[PDB]
Amino acid sequence: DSLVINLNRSNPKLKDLYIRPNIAQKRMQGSLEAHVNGFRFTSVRGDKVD
Amino acid sequence: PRKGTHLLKILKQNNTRLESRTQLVTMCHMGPKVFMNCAGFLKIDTASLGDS
Repeated sequence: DSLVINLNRSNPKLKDLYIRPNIAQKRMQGSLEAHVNGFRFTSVRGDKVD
Repeated sequence: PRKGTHLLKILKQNNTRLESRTQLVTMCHMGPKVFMNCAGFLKIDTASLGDS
């Protein structure tokens, strides 16, 4: 299902996290945000994973 | 201005955002009257706050 964009204004978040497997050729530093029905991982560039 | 600067300096030294108005009394040690006066005029955007 599609990521229900956070209409809730709080949304816990964590920062500084290397992801495995690598989205690109090498690891990508990013942050994580807990959404209403899932997590969204956003790299420093802008790669969004749900 | 004197109290505003003092409050901002305390916040910078703590290196933490004003998560709640109760912080003004706990960590900032603001007086009861000063708190009663300046409580309903300090917005704490919980939307942009995110994590505590």
